[PDB]
Amino acid sequence: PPLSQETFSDLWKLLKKWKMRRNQFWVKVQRG
Repeated sequence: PPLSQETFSDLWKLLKKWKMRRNQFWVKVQRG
């Protein structure tokens, strides 16, 4: 749990571009 507002602002927006990887390419970030 963040500080409410602290993130979301850029957090929720972060997934508005990061998700691309945090929902695919990221998978590799684990590689076994």
